[PDB]
Amino acid sequence: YSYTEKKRIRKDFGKRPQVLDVPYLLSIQLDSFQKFIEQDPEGQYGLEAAFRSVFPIQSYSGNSELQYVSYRLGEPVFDVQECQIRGVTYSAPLRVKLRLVIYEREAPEGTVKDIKEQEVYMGEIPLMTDNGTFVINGTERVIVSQLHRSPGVFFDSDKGKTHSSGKVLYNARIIPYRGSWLDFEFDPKDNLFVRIDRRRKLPATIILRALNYTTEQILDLFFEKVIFEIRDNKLQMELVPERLRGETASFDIEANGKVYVEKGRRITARHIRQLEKDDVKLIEVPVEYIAGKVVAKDYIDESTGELICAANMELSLDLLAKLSQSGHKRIETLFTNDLDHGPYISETLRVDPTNDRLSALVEIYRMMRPGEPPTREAAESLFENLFFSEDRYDLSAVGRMKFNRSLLREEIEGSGILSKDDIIDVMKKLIDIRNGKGEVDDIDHLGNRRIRSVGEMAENQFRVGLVRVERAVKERLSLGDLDTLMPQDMINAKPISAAVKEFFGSSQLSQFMDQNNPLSEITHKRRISALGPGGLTRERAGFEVRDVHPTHYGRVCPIETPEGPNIGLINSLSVYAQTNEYGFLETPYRKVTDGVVTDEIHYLSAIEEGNYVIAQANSNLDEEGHFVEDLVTCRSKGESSLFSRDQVDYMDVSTQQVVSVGASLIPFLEHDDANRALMGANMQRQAVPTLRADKPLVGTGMERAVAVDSGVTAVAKRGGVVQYVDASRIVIKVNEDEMYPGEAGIDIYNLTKYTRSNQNTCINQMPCVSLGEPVERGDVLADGPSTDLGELALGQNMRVAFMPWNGYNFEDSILVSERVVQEDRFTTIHIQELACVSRDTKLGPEEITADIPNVGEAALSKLDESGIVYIGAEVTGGDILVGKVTPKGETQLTPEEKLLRAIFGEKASDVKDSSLRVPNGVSGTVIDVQVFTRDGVEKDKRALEIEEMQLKQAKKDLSEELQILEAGLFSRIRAVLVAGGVEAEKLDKLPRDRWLELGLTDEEKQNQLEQLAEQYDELKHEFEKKLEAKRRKITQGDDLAPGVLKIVKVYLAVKRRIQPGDKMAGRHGNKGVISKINPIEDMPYDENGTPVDIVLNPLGVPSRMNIGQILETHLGMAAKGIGDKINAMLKQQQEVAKLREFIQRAYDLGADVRQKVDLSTFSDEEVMRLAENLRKGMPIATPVFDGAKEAEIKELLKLGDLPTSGQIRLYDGRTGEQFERPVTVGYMYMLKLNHLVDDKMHARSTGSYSLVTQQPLGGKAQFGGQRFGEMEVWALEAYGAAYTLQEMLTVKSDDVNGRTKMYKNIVDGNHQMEPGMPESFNVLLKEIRSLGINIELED
Amino acid sequence: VDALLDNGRRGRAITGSNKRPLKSLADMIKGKQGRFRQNLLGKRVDYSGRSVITVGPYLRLHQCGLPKKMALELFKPFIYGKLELRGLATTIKAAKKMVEREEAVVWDILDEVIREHPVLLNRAPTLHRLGIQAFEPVLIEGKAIQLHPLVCAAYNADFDGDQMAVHVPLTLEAQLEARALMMSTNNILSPANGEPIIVPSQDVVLGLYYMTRDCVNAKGEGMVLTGPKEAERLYRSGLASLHARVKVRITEYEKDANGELVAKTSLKDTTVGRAILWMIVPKGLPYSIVNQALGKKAISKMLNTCYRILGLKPTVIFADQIMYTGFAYAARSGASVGIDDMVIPEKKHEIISEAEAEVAEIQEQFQSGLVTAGERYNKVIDIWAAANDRVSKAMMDNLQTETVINRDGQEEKQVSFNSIYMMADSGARGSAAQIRQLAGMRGLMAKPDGSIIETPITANFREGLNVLQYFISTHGARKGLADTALKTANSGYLTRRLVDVA
Amino acid sequence: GDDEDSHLGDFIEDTTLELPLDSATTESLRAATHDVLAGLTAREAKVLRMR
Amino acid sequence: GITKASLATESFISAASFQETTRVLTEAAVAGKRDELRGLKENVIVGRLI
RNA sequence: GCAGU
Ligand SMILES: [Mg+2]
Repeated sequence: YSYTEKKRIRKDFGKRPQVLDVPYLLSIQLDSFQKFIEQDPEGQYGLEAAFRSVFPIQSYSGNSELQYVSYRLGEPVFDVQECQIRGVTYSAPLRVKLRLVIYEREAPEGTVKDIKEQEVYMGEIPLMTDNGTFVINGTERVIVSQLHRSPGVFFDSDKGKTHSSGKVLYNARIIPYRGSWLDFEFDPKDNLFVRIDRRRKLPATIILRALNYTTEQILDLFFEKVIFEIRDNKLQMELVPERLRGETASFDIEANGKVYVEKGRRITARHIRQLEKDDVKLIEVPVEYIAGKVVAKDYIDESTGELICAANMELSLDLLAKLSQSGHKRIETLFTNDLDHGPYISETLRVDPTNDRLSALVEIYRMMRPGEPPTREAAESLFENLFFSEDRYDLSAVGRMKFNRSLLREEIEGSGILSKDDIIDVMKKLIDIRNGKGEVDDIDHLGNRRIRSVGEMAENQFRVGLVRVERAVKERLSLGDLDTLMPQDMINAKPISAAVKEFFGSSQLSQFMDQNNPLSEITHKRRISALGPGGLTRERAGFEVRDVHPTHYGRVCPIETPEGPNIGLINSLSVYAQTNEYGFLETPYRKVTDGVVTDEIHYLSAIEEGNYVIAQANSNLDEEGHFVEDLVTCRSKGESSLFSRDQVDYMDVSTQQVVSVGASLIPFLEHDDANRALMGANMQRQAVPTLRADKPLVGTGMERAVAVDSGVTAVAKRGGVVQYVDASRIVIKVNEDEMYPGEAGIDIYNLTKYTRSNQNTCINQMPCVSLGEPVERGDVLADGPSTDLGELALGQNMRVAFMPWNGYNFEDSILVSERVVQEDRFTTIHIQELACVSRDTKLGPEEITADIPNVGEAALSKLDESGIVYIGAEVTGGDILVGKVTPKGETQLTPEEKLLRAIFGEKASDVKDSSLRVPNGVSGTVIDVQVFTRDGVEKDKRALEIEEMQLKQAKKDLSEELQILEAGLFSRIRAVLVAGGVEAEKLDKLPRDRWLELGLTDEEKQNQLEQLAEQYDELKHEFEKKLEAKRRKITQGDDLAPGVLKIVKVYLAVKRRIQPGDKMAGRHGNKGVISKINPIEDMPYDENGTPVDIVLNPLGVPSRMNIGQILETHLGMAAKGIGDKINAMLKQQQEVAKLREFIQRAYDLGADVRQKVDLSTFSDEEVMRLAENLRKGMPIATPVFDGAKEAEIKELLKLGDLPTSGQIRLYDGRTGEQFERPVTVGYMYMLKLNHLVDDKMHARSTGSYSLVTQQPLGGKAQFGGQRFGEMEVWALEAYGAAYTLQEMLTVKSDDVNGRTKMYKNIVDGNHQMEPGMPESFNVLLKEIRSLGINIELED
Repeated sequence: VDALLDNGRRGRAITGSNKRPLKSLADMIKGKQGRFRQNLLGKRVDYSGRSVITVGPYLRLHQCGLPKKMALELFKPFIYGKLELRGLATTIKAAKKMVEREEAVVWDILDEVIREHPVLLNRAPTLHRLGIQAFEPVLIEGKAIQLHPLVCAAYNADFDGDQMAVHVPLTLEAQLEARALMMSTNNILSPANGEPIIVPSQDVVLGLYYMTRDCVNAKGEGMVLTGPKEAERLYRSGLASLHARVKVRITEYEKDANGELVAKTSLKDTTVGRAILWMIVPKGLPYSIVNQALGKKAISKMLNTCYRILGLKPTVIFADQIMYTGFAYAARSGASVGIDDMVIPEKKHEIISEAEAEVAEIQEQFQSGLVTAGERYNKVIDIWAAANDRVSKAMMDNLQTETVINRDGQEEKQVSFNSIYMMADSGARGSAAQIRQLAGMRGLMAKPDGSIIETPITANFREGLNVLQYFISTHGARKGLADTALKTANSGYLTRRLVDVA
Repeated sequence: GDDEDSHLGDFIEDTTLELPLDSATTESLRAATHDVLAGLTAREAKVLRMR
Repeated sequence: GITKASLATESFISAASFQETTRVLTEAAVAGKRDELRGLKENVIVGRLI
């Protein structure tokens, strides 16, 4: 079966056999950054592509060149953990091998004079840890992926949003990856207009004249010509028949045969069929047929050299009789059939003022740089650098692909710059769409919208840095010292490092990691964000980008999204969702070849998802594969309908394909409303890890995937046997099958003990395996925070009853019994670092000392002689943690305290107490103290003590891992030596250091002895190489901020118990604040006396229709009911046959469930270990949308001898009398969310005030003051509370002379105010007067 | 100079050293972050705290629960002055140290200084003037405020994480306005419409509805009682159920034309629970005010009648007593939502099969060209909405009267005691629009643009919604959520414009 | 932290101000000194008020 | 409208406080206006009894 | 920026 998952097997109620296992959930981040940093030979991705994009850098003249050979990534100076402790970025140095090639002065082809190649250093790039996070200035950050608009061309419209006339106005838009936007559009009178960078619009033919097209070439491109070969007969007209489609023929058509349609009729396609079947191509038209027709060619008089008719000029009868004198047989004319063809280009050329290339370039220049006089070689360089220069415009590979795919070209690859035919084809497709021959694009289709991830954004910022360097190198190669300099005298690392640094630290998408539980991390890494640089802004994003498109099915979760202002802008990647090679989300589907649903899987993106018919995952099918129903529900084009079995092309790969990893953990998701499911998926990510992790009795089976794919747990890399288990480490003796030759064969796993998360929780790894037991590859070795035997345990299985209890659960409140506080269920450890920074003031240095002025001697009891607290010291609020004093001067005390000094003689001290104290309300244990001392500052006794502790710990850990590895190497040597020439009773006496030089006869295994001895010697060498480095990193100085002398960081560990106010929740959106902690004897209780742990409200179920929280309860009653039977069989010490029988009955139960747990193969010891793990309730798995039916829940309730209705009779704890109706009692999985009332409660009487305005400061960190804002002032104005309002304005915020008087009056027993003018009004009168305006106060 | 006065008014804004535009003099005084709106019309305020709210159903209408550790900071100068005055501290420095150490005497002082001292409780957004109400604090030991249940509807406050700010009125005028103008006992009518806003709600309404209903063959039916006290005796002794139809001697007073209360004693055909509830009804009200199953509107009408007839001082007592007795008899009810409470009508599958057959015949009428896709779409929509209304009517007809029970052997139907129906019919929580999605079908859903999809969700939440039905429902769920999140910034702006005009 | 409604300017307190507890301490010390110098001979009490 | 009537009050403190501070303040300056603190906002701005 | 109401 397994070994870690037959300790305790979760009974699966899933019924559809899974075809694709859930992928590695963090492969988005890791695959993206791997594509960024790794070496690319062909130069397509990451750093190699960014170097080849810029290099070789040629000089302005061409005498020297700077080319790029290769790059390398250095070794990071500090480990991940050393970067988290020293508060520095975990990065790697970028060592680029450059080459300066210099020629002679006059060379034939650029023949070289010298080549100077060397390894320049340009910046450090932050490395990504093996869990997808970045350690940047010590904090772990996640660069959230971005859903942005794919580069390409997009045709769209406004649906009569303009001119109030119902005329849809179309617009094409070329969006490059990097470059300038290019818009074409139709105005309400069908004139094509162009815009660049969304500035004011030109006529669209101005850009056609910027290209070298003349007017007749423009009309040749955008039209087809009708030709009048004016024969003897009046205007003998050449004709193709289909031009006659759908118009009111007021002229008759006669050509050697019938008069086809009489004058004054509209003609139909059968008339065109008639004209093409009798084969007439040359007809006779009336004379006025040219009146209105627009000429196509520039008709000139060869007699006089004068153009008698310009192109795009409306031919008339007088002008026709004019040019007919010149002897012109053929008259070309633009064929404009209304409602099939447009005058748009001709009526556009009638508007623009330009008639040649230079005038159009000048008009584009006046559009672009207005008020600057345009010259020829300035305008004709501006236009050529807008769209057609490969360094100022990039329609990238995905942009070129989408561009060619829109215009229906055959190639997917091309150039990154625009061309003549690209712009012509965009205008042509826009005109086609205007003529009804196409349809506008959907801008929020997930095939018009793509994923830009950490490894692409980082490459973009690195390329920005490289071009900031390229400009400087071009400014440097234009000098005359080119014969003495090396390429590292030209490269400033600060541009590159500053670009990469600001992206990784201070971007909108590089976010402080949400580290509450494993789920918070694993769903912050799978985050998609429409916001960010190059995306939307949450204030200007409409209702339509925030919607659930039909193309999010399988690519983006519909449920998991925020609830505030950015909803639908922050999305969560669904479970099986993947990215294309271009960044388009694709999702897997099983091919259905002939009705047999093949287990072959194909990842379809959103554009190719609509060509097919795709069956549901809920579609029934036999073992053969055919759909047993005959009308399968499928998705054809974005709409859903029933199809025959033969039409179906693909099928969903799973039922949790559509929901994210956060919403796939909600059991019975199919019974909750989508609002409540959204709230539950958002509130699971806020649960804090409790002391002892408790698995869900009702889960969905995704617990193990979420707990393993997040790096919170310790997973065995190679299988083996646990050689040594300990709360701080696990030592695994690897199996002989899995160890390489020349290797100790021992894996050591050092566990994270009691460290601070980003959200001040405790992350702490507990060993799961026992000593000597066998482990496999992939088995969870040590739990993490919120992890129970490798499953994801975000909360505790509290026994709930749904009944109203005396109003204490009114309006979503939670009644909690005292046995939840007794049993320490939702007690959570929280770790806070507090920093005491001894700085260098200008009056002198602040010192960390224990002789603090005017403080008690009992307050300094917990400080050591160096002024710092002891480790293990139980501190409460106000206690001094780090004793510090700042030197002060210029006292200038008032005469009364001067006399007070004269009488008693206590002379004031020159120093001020600035020590670090525990914040009020916080009470915990000091668990760590770090002292960072600036180099040159002498270390106090505590810093030297901490350093000797660190050196002893480093030396002891390195020596212990060397002892472990060398013991494994010697065990392997002993195993090899007894494989042939066995000295097993001679080798036990020979000491271990003598076994290397023991020559064995060399059949083959002497090569093994060579490699093991070499491994041992290099292990001994590496131990010293690591120990000296650890010693020099410990005893070295710290690179602190300038001005600070030392920093003492005290790590408090608080234990927050549950209390009224703490927000608790379930997985189904049923949040609630604890309103009372009720005694055990006050709770309702069943006929056996078991009281109820938590009493929830029935009224919170039916209106917000989260029925899942009922079924989870009814099934959690069933699960625990199984456990309460196994526990009973474990108390009577029943034989293992009866336990095996009952556990097999509990695992066999269900209607054609997909799992088979056969306990016939379990040994009796494995059955007993399983039954001991199941005595607290059998964990049940209800997968999302194929989970447990209500009939199966009732069958499980019958198995555990429970009432199948899920409802028992309770009795009141206080009065002992039975509640009149049966109450729903069961086991709901409750979560303690991170909104704790300890961190919410805050109050001030007075305190620090603001600087410019004298109002109180902001928040509970700055001691607060509540904003009595504008709506509350209207509330006090709606009552007649004029004095309450006045004292809220004057003597509580701003009346500086008035609030001190108010305090002294409240103290002297006189509740009276003397309000003056608020200081903000004086600030306002002084700020209006600093404008040229005289505002006054009259009297 | 023009960038100093108004940056960005003429052309390009000057940006310095962060590539962010410099804040000019005109930007200091204008906008949502200018002096006028951010520092002069509303401002941060001393003597103000904030915490999470919890129920505290034991309170009277004028009381809040204030944490001792919040009230010790909000009232610090009051405690300093009372320590100086009572001789317990020789100085204000000594009193400060005593409050800092939290001696046992500063808690007695703190009980003294808050005695008749109101505090204002405020839940932002303060949409109307009942979003700030005064309360007398009762010192509790928690860290969360205990907000009386009856005022929650005024604040729009549920206890799912809401926080509220507490402000201390310092002066005698401020205390007397908190007591006379803003106290929650003065605020029992709404200023928008004259209707009660201190009004019972989900648990209270459900308790009073369960108590005031009648059952057909209930325990203790038919006896004759000497009054409400004997009815309470029988119920507490377990000699009669709260719904037993019974005959109670009721004395009721009516305000005569002169203005005093004249009595009348009559045997009323009642139930035991209405007799019990009569004990809390003040005197000038008639017996017809409780002799009915009391839903939310009947209770609101009870309170409005008491306010018009008797006045404010009897009405606050009646409101607190109504809350206590509703909570009590909802606790005794054991009213619980199970999964069998959502009874699906057994006609749902055949109604849905009939509608599927009908849309198949309209589909073959479309395949045979008799109807265009527009009228086909409309007819399929109407014969799905007819099926939805049929399923809802069959569900509610099954759900409202499933209680058939025996009176002297003869079966007899009565109103259902189903918990889902008892909550909906009370008006406690929910309407038939949600019961229809629990036990009926949840019908036609719309696309993101508003065009309703031609095939409905033929499932409910008691059964499952499959992957496609659930995705189709998320279409409209997120639209509702985005409109909720984006129309508060429009209604607040309308309210602001109206306030500044009027 | 890219939070527009907040700025660096409204976390900076005015340190030059005097705490109203210290204002009350100063006025109480004035009162106490005035009484305990009223408990003396006017000559020497004025010598102390004058010195 | 409620905006065009809020901005057209005879009290420039209320109108400048409402919105379009710049237009209101320039109109009030070149008009040499006077505001007698008669409504509620002008007495909340200056810290008086309403 | 990210959450809570
Ligand atoms: Mg709330």
